[PDB]
Amino acid sequence: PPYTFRTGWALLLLAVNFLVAAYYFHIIQ
Amino acid sequence: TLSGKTPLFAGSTGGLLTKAVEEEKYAITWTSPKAQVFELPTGGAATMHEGENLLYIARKEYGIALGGQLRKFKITNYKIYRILPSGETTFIHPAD
Amino acid sequence: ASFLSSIFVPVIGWVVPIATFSFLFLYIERE
Amino acid sequence: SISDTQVYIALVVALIPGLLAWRLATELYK
Amino acid sequence: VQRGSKVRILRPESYWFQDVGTVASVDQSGIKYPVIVRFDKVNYAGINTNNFAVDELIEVE
Amino acid sequence: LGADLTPCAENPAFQALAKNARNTTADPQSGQKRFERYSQALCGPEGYPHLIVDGRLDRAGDFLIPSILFLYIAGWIGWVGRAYLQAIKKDSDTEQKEIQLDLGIALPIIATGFAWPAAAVKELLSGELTAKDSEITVSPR
Amino acid sequence: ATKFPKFSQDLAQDPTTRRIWYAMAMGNDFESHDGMTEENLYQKIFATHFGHLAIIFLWASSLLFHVAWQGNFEQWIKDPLHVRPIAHAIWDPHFGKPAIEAFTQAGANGPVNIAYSGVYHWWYTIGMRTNTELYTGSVFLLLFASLFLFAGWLHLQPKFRPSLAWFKSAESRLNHHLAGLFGVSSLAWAGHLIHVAIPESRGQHVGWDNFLSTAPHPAGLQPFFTGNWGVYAQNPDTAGHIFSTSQGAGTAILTFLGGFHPQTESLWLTDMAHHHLAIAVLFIVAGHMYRTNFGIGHSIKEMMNAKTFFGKPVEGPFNMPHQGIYDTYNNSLHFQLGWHLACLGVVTSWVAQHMYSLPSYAFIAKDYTTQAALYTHHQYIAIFLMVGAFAHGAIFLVRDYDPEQNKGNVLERVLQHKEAIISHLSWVSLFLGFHTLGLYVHNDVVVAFGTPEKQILIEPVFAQFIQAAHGKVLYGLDTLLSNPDSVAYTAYPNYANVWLPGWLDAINSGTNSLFLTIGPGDFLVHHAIALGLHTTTLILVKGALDARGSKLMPDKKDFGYAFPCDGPGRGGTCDISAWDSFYLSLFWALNTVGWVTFYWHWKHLGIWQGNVAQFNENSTYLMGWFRDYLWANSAQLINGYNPYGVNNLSVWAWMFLFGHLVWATGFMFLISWRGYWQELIETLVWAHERTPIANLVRWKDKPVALSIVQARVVGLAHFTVGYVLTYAAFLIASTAGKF
Amino acid sequence: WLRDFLWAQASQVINSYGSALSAYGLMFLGAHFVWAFSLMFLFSGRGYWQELIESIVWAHNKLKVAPAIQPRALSITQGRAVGVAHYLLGGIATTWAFFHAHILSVG
Amino acid sequence: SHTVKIYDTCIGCTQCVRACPTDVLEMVPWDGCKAAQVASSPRTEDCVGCKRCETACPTDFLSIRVYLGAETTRSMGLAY
Ligand code: CLA
Ligand code: CLA
Ligand code: CLA
Ligand code: CLA
Ligand code: CLA
Ligand SMILES: CC1=C(C/C=C(\C)CCC[C@H](C)CCC[C@H](C)CCCC(C)C)C(=O)c2ccccc2C1=O
Ligand SMILES: CC1=C(C/C=C(\C)CCC[C@H](C)CCC[C@H](C)CCCC(C)C)C(=O)c2ccccc2C1=O
Ligand code: SF4
Ligand code: SF4
Repeated sequence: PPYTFRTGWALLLLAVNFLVAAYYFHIIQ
Repeated sequence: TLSGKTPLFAGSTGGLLTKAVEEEKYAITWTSPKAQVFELPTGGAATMHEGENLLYIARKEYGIALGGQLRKFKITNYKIYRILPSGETTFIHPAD
Repeated sequence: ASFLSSIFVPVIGWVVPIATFSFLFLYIERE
Repeated sequence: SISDTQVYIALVVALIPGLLAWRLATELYK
Repeated sequence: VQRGSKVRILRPESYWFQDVGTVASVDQSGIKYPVIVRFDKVNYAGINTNNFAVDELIEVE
Repeated sequence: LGADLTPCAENPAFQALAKNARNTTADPQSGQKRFERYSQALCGPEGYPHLIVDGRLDRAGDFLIPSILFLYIAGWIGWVGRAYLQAIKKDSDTEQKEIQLDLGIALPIIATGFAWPAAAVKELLSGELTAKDSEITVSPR
Repeated sequence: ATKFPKFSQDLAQDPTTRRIWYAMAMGNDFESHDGMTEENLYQKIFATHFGHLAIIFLWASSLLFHVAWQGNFEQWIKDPLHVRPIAHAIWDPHFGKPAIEAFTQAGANGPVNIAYSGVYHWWYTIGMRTNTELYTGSVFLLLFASLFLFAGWLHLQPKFRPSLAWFKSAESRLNHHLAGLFGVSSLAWAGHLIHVAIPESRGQHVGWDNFLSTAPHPAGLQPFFTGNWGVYAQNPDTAGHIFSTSQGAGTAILTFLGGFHPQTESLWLTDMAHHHLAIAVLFIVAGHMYRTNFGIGHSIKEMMNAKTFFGKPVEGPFNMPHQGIYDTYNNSLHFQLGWHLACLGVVTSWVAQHMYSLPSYAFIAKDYTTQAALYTHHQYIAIFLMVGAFAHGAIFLVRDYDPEQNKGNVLERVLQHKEAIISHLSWVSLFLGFHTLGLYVHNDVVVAFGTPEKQILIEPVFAQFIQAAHGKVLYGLDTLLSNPDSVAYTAYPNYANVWLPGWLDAINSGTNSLFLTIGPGDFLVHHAIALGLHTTTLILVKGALDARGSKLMPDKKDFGYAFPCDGPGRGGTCDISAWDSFYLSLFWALNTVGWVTFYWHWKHLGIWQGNVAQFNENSTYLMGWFRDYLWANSAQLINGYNPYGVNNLSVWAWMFLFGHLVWATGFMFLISWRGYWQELIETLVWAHERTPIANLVRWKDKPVALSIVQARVVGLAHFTVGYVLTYAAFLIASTAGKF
Repeated sequence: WLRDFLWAQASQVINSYGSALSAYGLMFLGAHFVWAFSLMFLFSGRGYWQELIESIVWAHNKLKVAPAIQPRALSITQGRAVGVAHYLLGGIATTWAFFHAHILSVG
Repeated sequence: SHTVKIYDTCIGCTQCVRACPTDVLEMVPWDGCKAAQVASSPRTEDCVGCKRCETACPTDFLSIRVYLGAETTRSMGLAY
């Protein structure tokens, strides 16, 4: 099956990985 | 009793120890076809007699390690006893 | 009262192991 | 430092756990 | 099964657990594990044959 | 910038190391041509180029360019070695061909696999890349 | 046929000297004693825990008494920055007269040992000023340790002996220990700081006589009950506060400046007072959560066995099966002991990480050797607590674990995919080691060939950011509390960053260990640390998961935890047991903490001497570690005694050689194994029964060689003791010889 | 023996970077490595390393890179033999690189 | 002494009886296997823990197993 509960939290954590890099790349300030 | 001949060697420092007085002592008898040179598990070479032999050994491990060495002499008659210091001789090898 | 070092250190250096080892040796070798 | 008298009070008070440690270590068995 | 049938092993303590064997001979009455399976890879002892029960195997051919 | 990173072409410490260049190869100006290329890096307070593994496209030559060049090669070392072990499993000996290389089978495997990113996705999407967990030996739990 | 050991009839019927050695290493193992039942187990461990608790108070009382009677605490108050503390005094008869003159130091009459454990800084901070308070607190701990020695005796008597259900009442420990042991004690220490330690910090004596008369605040508990709590944060100790004097003093008792005191370079005592007060409220509220006999609160066994999230059926909490884990934690004692050592092992290193950067003791940032020893001490303590976490976790899987009670849950699903855990742990250990060792050897060859610019130097740009996302201007990243236009800098809806003007003063000064400046030399060592953590974990997890059997040897649970091998068969099985994977890991765990404390020590030898350029150039290649740290610093140490004389470092010069000898002795038990030595002792048994006068005497226990599992203990014991004593003699004297 | 021989005479072997004795500086450190590497074979046993390969053969069985010649750990006698050959190599080569760089400088 | 457990999977190979050097093992008749005999260990007070008997057994996994127990004088292998 398409693992909804697994990929739901992995994409949440990876969105935290991309948010902190936006501070480091000065995209968000 | 046991009533066997003692093989020809000049004595070893292996031999028997204080356990042979205190806890137990084993003894292996075999009837040899002829006189020839074999090895002692105590260490060194010896010379068996013709007819019934006897070797007072320290442990049961020695007599079955020796009996495998006697098997290549066409000697499959070896019988180990367990000689307790109270004089109690127990036939242990073989089971029958 | 720094003289108590002269009376506690040799007791713990000498008398304490002699009293302990001679008790334990006679206790482990006790049928 | 502390006085010479106060060291002996500390030694006599230290016999109270020294007695109780001998009672606990022998109530826990031999 | 029969002499030449690929089977699988479900005995957990065995070395070839969940591996493909080849039945070499099946006995008739005794032992309780009457199936000789000639494996293709060797265990740590170096051998590649063993005895297995009738219900122990999974036929894959 | 960067940080604690002035460019190497602006550092007096890097230009002091420029005046005492040691020649790498027997090329007599190999000590000098080394430092005209290191002038674009970022040398700190010591005069040594500090690399940037960030992903910045002005510092892509440090780690972004050699990572693509490595992963094409080292995956191809392991892709060829995977396709050869698939081939010799379906043979009569299967252990002679491991120590004593079947060179007539090995050389078609070596020359083929340079398009392994075009290959290794096709085994993935078809599921032939992996094996079933009901077909691999496992330890008693 | 003796009656020793009492706890085993199988050991007491051993004619050899194996009887003696296995009594020692099975004595405190209460679970393998003869006839030990379940409720008798807990009742004996609980009273034993009063025995170890009372050793701690008797230990801490000798720290107070040997300082009050033999140290120079009252002479250390006058000038803590140059007066060198004293631990205890030497009475050694074997001394020569130049070795009494060398240890007569720190202004003393006889030979004294300079204290490098920093307990003068902790006692001076918390208010103690004269030698009588040290003696009074010493005598109090004699009575307070005897109050636990009596308590352990009392709770072994038959109607005072607790039942089995009292021990397995886990929801009632969590309410009492969180609210009372954690929360009230944090509340009580906040009461000690505000009533005593903060007024002692202002030249104002508050003792047992006048603490009921004097108030900590001239407002005096009226702003507490009325809700005007901002009165407690009035005029603080200013930036000209000379410590323990009235100059620049304040009236505030709960303040929130953040950062450091300007003279002592420690945390403000008013900051610690609002800290342990706020910790106390968060824990008393946390201790009113679980269900006890009052019919209210959460129930952990119902939280595990829950299967329904607001009507939606799930597998458990986080849709993960946690059923049976309550009957797995609570029924087993090795699951608890293996767990809480991991909890205590995390915080022990976490203590050490936050005490060099955030000093909390007066004048401890300038007494260098006391600070270099406290980091390395609690790091090695954190090492054993983490190795024993996996060790006692793996005794659980052999002995206590039941797969039927634990069927289908999350701890069962780890044992299914355990070959995927060990494989990806084996990957990262090899992926780091092949490329971290590769870059040191690359930098070694490149510097050796006279062209050091060809080094592969990587700035740690992902930890450059965090130090600039905490407020360091020195790199110029300009984000997140270093960007003064940030939402995080201003706290946009409420603007309540009270801590932040005092935090940014501390982090932007180059005169402390707060967020040290990092460079390319620090890149390689943190990836060398990550090599050591993933590899030590590899050995411990694989020994935990394969503890119940595998392909080479199934049913390893039938042989217990520590057994030598299974013979030379199947290729041999040397070091196969789950104990043997404890054993291999403590070489790595001592190694990794070497790396984290060689790197700690040499970065601070540049800060303390003003030479930061020596570390940043030379810590990229492994000769600069070997030359500029190991070779160059051991010149003060090794000249502790030479044919010209001695000095005060001659113990540490002697202990350094002593450590090299205990370390090397432990190789003999590990390279050479047993069967060489049993064939050697059988020649000494011969030549004692033949010697004519000396065979009047004879052994009672037959001499046999040390067993296989035993001289891996004894081999690791000489290895670990020599590893500790060698570095601890190098850490002290290379720092206490240079200052 | 530690101060005036091992410490004092090694000041020519570790200070030899950027000069012609650089290889003896690299063989001094490089032989300290191989000596320390040998202890992995001497201290540990065979039966640990066979268990570890079983978890690496699994990840090699999963992606179908299973070798036909099965991996085994080194035998008990060989693990001792590897551990003494790497021991004697790194211990002598330490001294080889220490005697040369000291005596090619003061001679 | 030690403990010698013999499971029901062996085939009567007589390789374990011909390898135990203190002669602990012996064959008894047993109608199960093809060779119609199973190994038996009636003299386990003589066993020295050698594990020669586990090395010589063919069957996977081993039908014979030696559990190392309390070590008396006969199982330590002491001539003194
Ligand atoms: C465990 C704690 C501890 C330790 C390691 C030390 C260590 C030392 N003390 Mg000290 N001492 C302590 C507590 C301690 N003290 C306490 C609480 C008191 C107050 C009674 C004293 C009173 C004292 C005096 C008066 C003198 C010393 C001296 C000494 C030194 C020599 C050893 C000796 O003679 O012991 C002396 C021991 C005693 C007087 C009684 C011991 C008291 C403690 C409570 C017993 C602890 C036993 C321990 C817990 C048992 C566990 C053993 C362990 C291996 C499992 C040495 C520096 C001598 C010294 O300084 O020489 C230069 C000296 O003259 N000590
Ligand atoms: C056919 C080649 C091949 C392939 C595709 C793989 C693939 C894999 N190995 Mg493996 N391995 C191999 C050979 C191979 N291995 C050999 C020969 C050894 C013995 C040295 C190992 C030892 C090994 C260990 C110890 C580990 C892996 C791991 C892994 C996995 C992650 C990749 C990695 O860490 O590389 C690891 C690579 C090495 C350790 C060195 C590579 C070996 C040589 C240099 C390459 C082989 C090339 C081959 C001989 C060419 C033959 C060509 C043919 C036409 C003749 C992956 C499943 C890891 C794992 O389980 O992760 C999940 C892991 O921990 N392997
Ligand atoms: C409010 C009541 C209360 C209190 C105060 C305690 C207190 C305690 N119980 Mg307890 N208990 C209670 C109720 C209570 N219990 C109830 C109701 C039950 C039955 C359900 C139990 C059942 C029970 C058992 C079965 C056991 C205990 C044990 C203990 C002791 C824990 C070990 C210890 O001293 O750690 C002290 C820990 C702290 C003071 C907190 C440390 C916090 C972290 C680790 C460090 C933080 C410090 C910080 C960093 C600063 C330090 C720096 C400074 C030192 C310089 C401790 C004395 C154990 C014991 O040893 O028995 C004697 C034990 O075996 N209890
Ligand atoms: C508070 C923590 C704690 C507790 C309660 C226990 C409790 C226990 N552990 Mg555990 N353990 C711990 C921490 C703890 N451990 C840590 C931190 C580690 C990692 C190092 C381990 C590793 C470990 C292993 C590997 C094993 C245990 C075992 C045991 C059990 C029996 C202990 C025994 O036989 O003692 C006997 C005590 C000794 C043999 C002491 C000898 C070692 C001493 C300390 C050497 C000291 C050297 C010397 C004095 C230095 C002198 C210096 C001088 C020369 C200058 C018992 C349940 C054993 C077991 O079977 O569990 C059921 C077992 O196999 N534990
Ligand atoms: C320039 C010098 C240099 C050298 C000498 C090495 C040498 C080595 N590297 Mg390394 N590496 C380098 C630069 C270098 N690296 C750089 C610049 C990068 C960044 C891209 C990496 C990234 C890298 C990875 C990610 C891995 C290695 C591994 C290895 C070892 C085996 C490589 C191989 O081909 O095995 C033969 C190949 C196989 C047996 C199978 C192929 C496995 C390859 C390496 C992975 C590719 C698969 C896939 C496309 C990517 C996986 C995901 C990944 C992004 C995480 C070997 C010691 C491997 C290792 O440590 O294994 C233990 C490994 O996994 N290296
Ligand atoms: C030396 C050695 C022996 C022989 C050593 C023996 C039998 C003991 C030697 C020490 C004697 C008994 C004196 C002990 C004195 C200690 C220095 C301190 C003892 C005090 C504690 C026990 C409290 C082995 O039997 C052995 C077996 C397996 C692997 C390695 C070895 C091994 O290395
Ligand atoms: C590492 C180690 C192993 C495992 C080590 C092994 C299996 C040796 C593997 C090392 C070599 C380098 C692997 C070579 C594999 C291929 C033949 C080479 C592939 C690359 C080619 C181009 C050569 C043991 O089995 C062992 C046993 C007993 C005591 C200590 C140890 C021990 O330390
Ligand atoms: S235990 Fe082994 S040797 Fe004995 S009969 Fe069975 S298979 Fe043969
Ligand atoms: S213990 Fe093992 S090797 Fe020794 S006699 Fe018994 S079966 Fe044979």
